[PDB]
Amino acid sequence: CFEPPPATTTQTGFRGLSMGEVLHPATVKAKKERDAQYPPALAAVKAEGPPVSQVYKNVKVLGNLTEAEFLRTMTAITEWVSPQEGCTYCHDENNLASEAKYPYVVARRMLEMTRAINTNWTQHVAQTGVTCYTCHRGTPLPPYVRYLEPTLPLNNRETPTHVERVETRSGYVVRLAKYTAYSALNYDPFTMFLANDKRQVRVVPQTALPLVGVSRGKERRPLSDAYATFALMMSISDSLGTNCTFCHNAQTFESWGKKSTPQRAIAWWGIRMVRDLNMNYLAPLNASLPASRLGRQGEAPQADCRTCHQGVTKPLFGASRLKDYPELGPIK
Amino acid sequence: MYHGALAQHLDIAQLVWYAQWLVIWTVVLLYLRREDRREGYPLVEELPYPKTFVLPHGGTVTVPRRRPETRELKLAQTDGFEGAPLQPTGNPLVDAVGPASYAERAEVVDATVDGKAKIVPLRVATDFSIAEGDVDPRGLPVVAADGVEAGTVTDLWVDRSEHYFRYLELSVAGSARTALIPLGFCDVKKDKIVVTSILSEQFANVPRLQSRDQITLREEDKVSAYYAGGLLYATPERAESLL
Amino acid sequence: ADYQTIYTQIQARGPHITVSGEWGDNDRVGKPFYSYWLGKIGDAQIGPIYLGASGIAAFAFGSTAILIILFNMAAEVHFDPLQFFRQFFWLGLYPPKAQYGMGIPPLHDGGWWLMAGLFMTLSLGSWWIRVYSRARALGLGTHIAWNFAAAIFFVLCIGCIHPTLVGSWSEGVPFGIWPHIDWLTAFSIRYGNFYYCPWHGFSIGFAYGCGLLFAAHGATILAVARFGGDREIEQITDRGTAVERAALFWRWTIGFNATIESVHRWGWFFSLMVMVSASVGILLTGTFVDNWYLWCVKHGAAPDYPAYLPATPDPASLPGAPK
Amino acid sequence: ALLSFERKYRVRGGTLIGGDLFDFWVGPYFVGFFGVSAIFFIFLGVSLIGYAASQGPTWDPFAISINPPDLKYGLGAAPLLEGGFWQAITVCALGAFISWMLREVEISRKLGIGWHVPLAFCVPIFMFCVLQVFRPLLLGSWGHAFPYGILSHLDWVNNFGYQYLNWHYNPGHMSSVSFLFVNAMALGLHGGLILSVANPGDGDKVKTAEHENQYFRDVVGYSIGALSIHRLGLFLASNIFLTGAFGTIASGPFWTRGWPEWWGWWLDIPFWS
Ligand code: BCB
Ligand code: BCB
Ligand code: BCB
Ligand SMILES: C/C=C1/c2cc3[nH]c4c(c3C)C(=O)[C@H](C(=O)OC)c4c3nc(cc4[nH]c(cc(n2)[C@@H]1C)c(C(C)=O)c4C)[C@@H](C)[C@@H]3CCC(=O)OC/C=C(\C)CCC[C@H](C)CCC[C@H](C)CCCC(C)C
Ligand SMILES: CC(C)=CCC/C(C)=C/CC/C(C)=C/CC/C(C)=C/CC/C(C)=C/CC/C(C)=C/CC/C(C)=C/CC1=C(C)C(=O)c2ccccc2C1=O
Ligand code: HEC
Ligand code: HEC
Ligand code: HEC
Ligand code: HEC
Ligand SMILES: CC(C)=CCC/C(C)=C/C=C\C(C)=C\C=C\C(C)=C\C=C/C=C(C)/C=C/C=C(\C)CC/C=C(\C)CCCC(C)C
Ligand SMILES: [Fe+2]
Repeated sequence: CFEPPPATTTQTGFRGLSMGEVLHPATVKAKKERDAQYPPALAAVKAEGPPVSQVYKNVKVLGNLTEAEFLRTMTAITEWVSPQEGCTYCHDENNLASEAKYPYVVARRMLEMTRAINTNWTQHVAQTGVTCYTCHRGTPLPPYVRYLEPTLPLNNRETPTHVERVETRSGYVVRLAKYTAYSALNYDPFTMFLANDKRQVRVVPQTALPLVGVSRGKERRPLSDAYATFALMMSISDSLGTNCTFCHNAQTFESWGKKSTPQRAIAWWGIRMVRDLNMNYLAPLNASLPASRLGRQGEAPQADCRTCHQGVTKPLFGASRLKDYPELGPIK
Repeated sequence: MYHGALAQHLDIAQLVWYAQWLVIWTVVLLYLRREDRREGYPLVEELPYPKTFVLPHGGTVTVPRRRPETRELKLAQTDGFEGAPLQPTGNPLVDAVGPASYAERAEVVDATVDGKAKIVPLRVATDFSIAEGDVDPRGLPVVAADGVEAGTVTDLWVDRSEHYFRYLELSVAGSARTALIPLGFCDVKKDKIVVTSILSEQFANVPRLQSRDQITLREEDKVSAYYAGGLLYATPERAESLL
Repeated sequence: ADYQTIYTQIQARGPHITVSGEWGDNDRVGKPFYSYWLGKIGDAQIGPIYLGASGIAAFAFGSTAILIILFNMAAEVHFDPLQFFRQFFWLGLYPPKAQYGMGIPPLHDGGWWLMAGLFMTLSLGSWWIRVYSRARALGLGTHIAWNFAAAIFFVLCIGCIHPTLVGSWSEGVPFGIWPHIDWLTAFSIRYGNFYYCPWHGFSIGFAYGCGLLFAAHGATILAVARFGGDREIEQITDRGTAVERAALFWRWTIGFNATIESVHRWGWFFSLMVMVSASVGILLTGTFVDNWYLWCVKHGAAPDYPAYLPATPDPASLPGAPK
Repeated sequence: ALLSFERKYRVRGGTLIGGDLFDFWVGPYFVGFFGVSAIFFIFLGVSLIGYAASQGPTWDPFAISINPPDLKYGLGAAPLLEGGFWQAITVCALGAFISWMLREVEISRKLGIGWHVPLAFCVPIFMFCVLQVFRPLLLGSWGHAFPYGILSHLDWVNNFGYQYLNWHYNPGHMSSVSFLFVNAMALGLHGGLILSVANPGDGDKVKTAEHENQYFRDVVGYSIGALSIHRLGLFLASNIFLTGAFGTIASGPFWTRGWPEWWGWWLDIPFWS
């Protein structure tokens, strides 16, 4: 019901502005323990010999690796994605060139997506980068995904109650609330802002006075847009385990420069990255997945901020395997 | 173009801001602060035109009151600075100075909406009673600040307009008289009424009513003021610093 | 201490009083009853109550609004009674989410909200006539009705006048516990931080000031209750020591004072101005100011602070940045 | 310089400390020991505000701001330019406010009236202490306190709120707000009532105590009464802060999540989840 002190507090603004993080030490410790399960990098191996483009039959993304390097990637992918089932989660055990199991074809696309994040979206992931583990955390289905309607629990490894299930209509408002940090905002910010690039998050004027021609009647955006933006911000705050002041001086949410932190610009790039992942890599996978993986509108599961971040301002507290697995990007 | 924009770097909200402050300062300084001066002026040692009220039971009053008579104050200056405090020259309780002071209210009985005496003992207000659950103080002793019994409660005086008790009346031991005390100066217990504002002996000089079963507005003031005086004057120590 | 200022030690009971009004005496309903525990800190008498046409109309119109709101809330939980009780504070009836301008919106997207607002407006107008007319029937001034009028006007500004001035019903206040609260932030955000609206500041100064004034005046009268300071009407017409001491307490503390009549003018005015100031701020918002923080920067009033973390350029402006 | 009825009340007595030494008036102002101590702290405080303000960027009254130290200074002394002025001014303010209260006690005693006003004034002083002293002590830095600037203190309030995502969902805030609003309404109704009785209009008769009770019995079915509305107004106003203080002190020291999530105690009960 309450959280016992001490609280951990940081400062993100000029003294006297009450800007900063507010953290519960036991909560931070528990997330650190969970994130520390990240398997360590595999031992380095032989860099010389022919490329597997020559050695194997059906290697389309990782063709420039040596055999030892390529089998190291396969070992790593297995631990990160399908450790309980092993190689045969994706492979026909009698023919490793076979693409007959749906996870194989998905994993090839995922290799391309991972390389794209680490190559094309350094404005977000920097030199920390992502691996399969960042999202998957040891299971074929990542624990935090989104459909085109809100779903509970947020962590799909938990069993839902009857009222949490998406088919139970009476539970809708709670499904929405638990995605916007318990607010009553009547908007799903995943489908509005993160599934694609159709909407503008910004709602605040950049002039003192109302501009003639955009400020009256149907010229205007409805006030609903401002509630939806607040819902997205509530959801992002909770996804990172943080508050508005990590990114903004609330004096003026719409101002950059001294009124925004460096982390806000990183967040902006994160929105763009997530939209690219969803539109171009994840949504098209509905054609490759079984019916049982799809939502009620035939959609594949997609990513939001929580998919990687899982309640921390940096996924896995900034742990990295980038230099350990150069084949996941950045690709030259 | 912009909605609200005027010639210069002026805009409509900007002009409204000046207006709002002008209104507020006008209301405060030219209206409210003038209403504040309808009592106590002219000052001793910008004014509004007098205000007349038509009274509920006939007649009018114009405020501030000008009284055809003037009371003598038994006070001596303690020193000669403009703002030095004054000091009693007799018994301040009986002389009614300082916190024992009363106002020259009308010598008329406060009335109910129907024209009856408003504040009356229960011996008169025979339709009134004490709520079940509360102490009936009649017949209980009154114990003064010195722990000495000053007398015995004889009646309660009720406000017939608000249905609320305002005074107790007690017989004053040894003095062949009764006295009123406002209930605000009474700690009502099951076995006694405790009064810490005055000492037992000081009950003998409580202002007397002209009539046994009614009280004037001025008499109410004289009665209440006497006990308040005790807070400062019941003993010599009460005027000195607490610490 | 004056224990009477804490509670009534000895309560009085007498025949109930009825003051005749110019009309309506036969429309008072209820047998009064007495609460001993309430009588410790107030009058023990409860009832009777006046009916009358404007009160009955208020109840009918208001009940209609309430039923529209509740029915829509129930629909929000698919009419599950347990979920209604659980989720109640999160449920609401919303203005239109799409931009239809000043078009009467579809029932399913703002229409029922506009209808509830109409019946709520009729209810408030009906109640106003009751508050006004009861004062007249009893030969009293209409000071309460005019204060109540400012409060109603403020509700009309946020409910329909602002929406009409900008031309969009989407900007109205939702019905519901959390949802009407959610609006405060959406509206502040949209219009560039309400902390920077001068009229928001005026309203707060007056609202805080009502707190200051009721504490001070409430306490002052309790402090002079021993002299009958609570009998304020005859203290006005015939000044007694209660309000002489009250005035001198303030004169000696702050160097000036009021009268027992004029303190009530101060309080009435402060209360009125919470609502008048809020209304003027709302009427200027969207109409003539789009971003209050930037309007203050324009006029050189906004505080500025040094960077703590490094100043951060808008990445949307970077060369080749996506939209 | 005196009201017409004032002379008979200007007697010696009622002081808490000092005796006759400071028992006098300057114009309409009572002095006393706590008058002297209040002037001392006001003079010191306002002098520090001037000196501090002259070292800053601006003389515009809206934009001036005297700010507490960075969090990293903890509860220690900070350099004068980087939080120390704030610290010194906070001490002066508390000195001034408490002096003001105790002076009101002296004035009350001299007039033979109750001490309800200075007791009531303890409430805002307490709330200042919650914001500036108690909460910062619990979090372990003076830097959590609010800055002294007409507009800057609103920037603090604003960021503080949003550090808990939506402060409107703070239960102690909800109580505080409800009291603010009911108090304002009740002051309107009370002021209005009294004026309506004493000012019926035209040549009409002033009305009565009975008419006041009739008005509210007719309109809402209950009249609280003429003494009781004064106790109620003091209760309502006081509870703005007395309940708010719990919401302020909770935020950080006893709750680190957003405020809306606090309501999971209710929403997340297993039998209706
Ligand atoms: C947790 C929330 C807080 C808060 C939130 C807040 C809001 C949201 C708003 C204000 C506003 C105001 N606040 Mg602030 N506030 C203020 C003072 C002020 C005034 C500048 C102004 C009007 C207040 C008013 O009329 O009240 C009622 C009292 C009345 C009517 C009597 C007159 C008081 C007088 C106006 C006070 C003037 C103080 C000056 C700055 C002088 C400072 C002293 C000098 C001599 C050194 C003080 C002196 C304090 C102290 C000592 O604690 C304080 C604490 C807080 N305020 C907390 C931090 N206040 C409003 C404003 O317009 O700010 C720009 C406003 O919108
Ligand atoms: C993040 C969002 C913020 C916000 C957003 C905000 C908005 C959008 C508005 C205000 C407004 C106001 N704000 Mg602000 N605010 C306030 C204080 C206030 C109020 C004094 C003032 C007027 C509102 C009022 O009294 O409503 C309470 C009184 C009401 C609602 C009157 C109701 C009267 C009605 C006759 C009652 C009817 C009852 C019936 C029984 C109903 C029956 C219904 C049935 C039939 C369906 C403080 C003290 C603070 C602090 C300390 O931070 C603050 C911060 C904020 N406000 C943040 C900046 N605030 C208003 C204003 O001044 O704007 C310029 C306003 O519109
Ligand atoms: C985005 C942020 C928000 C926010 C953040 C917020 C915070 C962080 C806090 C509040 C608090 C409060 N807010 Mg809230 N707020 C409020 C209302 C209120 C107040 C009732 C309450 C207490 C204010 C206080 O501490 O004053 C303090 C005033 C003081 C201490 C005055 C001290 C006076 C001193 C003793 C004497 C001063 C004398 C001068 C120096 C003398 C000058 C000399 C001259 C005059 C001669 C409303 C009505 C709204 C609306 C309408 O939306 C709102 C929205 C918001 N608030 C936003 C959601 N608010 C406080 C609370 O209780 O929260 C639970 C609080 O901590
Ligand atoms: C719930 C309880 C309520 C309540 C109750 C009561 N309120 C009282 C009494 C009661 C009973 C009195 O008896 C007393 C008084 O005499 O009344 C006329 C008083 C008073 N309430 C004042 C201000 C007030 N009440 C507020 C709030 C409530 N009041 C709440 C609502 C607010 C808000 C809300 O912001 C304000 C600004 C003064 C006018 C007066 C003290 C003067 C003083 O103490 O003189 C002594 C001190 C000075 C004259 C100046 C001191 C300058 C210092 C050293 C330097 C400045 C430091 C400062 C910290 C900088 C801030 C700047 C920045 C924020 C911009
Ligand atoms: C010159 C010098 C240095 C002298 C030294 C001696 C000394 C200590 C002097 C003090 C100098 C100082 C510090 C002065 C500043 C005084 C202050 C703090 C003034 C603040 C005034 C403010 C802003 C007040 C806010 C409240 C307000 C709006 C009040 C206006 C209405 C009034 C006056 C209400 C008081 C009042 C109330 C509340 C009643 O109920 C009542 C009932 C019956 C009769 C009269 C009254 C009455 O007068
Ligand atoms: C899905 C997550 C996989 C798991 C688990 C394992 N492998 Fe894999 N394998 C996968 C893909 C998408 C591909 C093609 C990669 C490309 O760049 O296109 C492969 C390929 C192979 C091959 C090459 C076979 C051939 O084409 O002749 C081999 C020999 C191989 N993989 C081995 C292997 C082993 C030993 C694994 C467990 C340790 C293993 N894979 C797991 C997808 C996935
Ligand atoms: C988050 C941004 C991800 C990263 C990085 C990687 N994957 Fe992923 N995966 C992600 C989502 C949102 C989904 C759809 C949900 C689903 O479980 O189907 C997937 C799916 C897969 C699958 C199919 C699992 C199944 O349906 O049984 C596989 C085999 C897979 N992903 C593999 C994979 C690999 C090998 C990765 C690194 C190279 C990798 N993923 C990264 C999200 C994310
Ligand atoms: C960083 C991790 C953020 C946190 C935490 C919060 N916000 Fe944010 N905000 C962020 C970005 C990157 C953007 C711009 C997005 C884009 O695509 O352009 C925003 C935007 C806003 C806005 C709109 C500003 C405008 O120009 O119209 C608002 C009103 C806003 N954000 C508010 C807000 C609130 C209330 C937050 C906490 C609940 C919050 N934000 C958190 C980045 C981040
Ligand atoms: C995995 C594919 C991610 C997704 C989806 C999102 N973020 Fe991310 N984020 C990711 C990494 C690997 C990093 C570390 C980069 C580094 O500099 O160490 C980050 C970092 C951030 C940060 C910065 C935190 C800090 O610097 O202290 C922010 C503010 C952030 N990410 C925000 C954010 C948002 C708002 C997202 C959804 C829109 C989001 N991220 C998705 C990886 C991934
Ligand atoms: C049964 C018991 C006894 C009572 C039940 C109480 C109850 C549960 C009520 C319902 C749930 C609750 C508590 C809801 C609360 C909602 C709240 C707090 C709402 C607050 C504010 C809403 C506002 C200001 C809306 C204003 C809307 C308007 C002013 C609309 C105006 C529209 C018009 C004037 C129409 C003119 C235009 C024309 C074209 C039709
Ligand atoms: Fe009063």
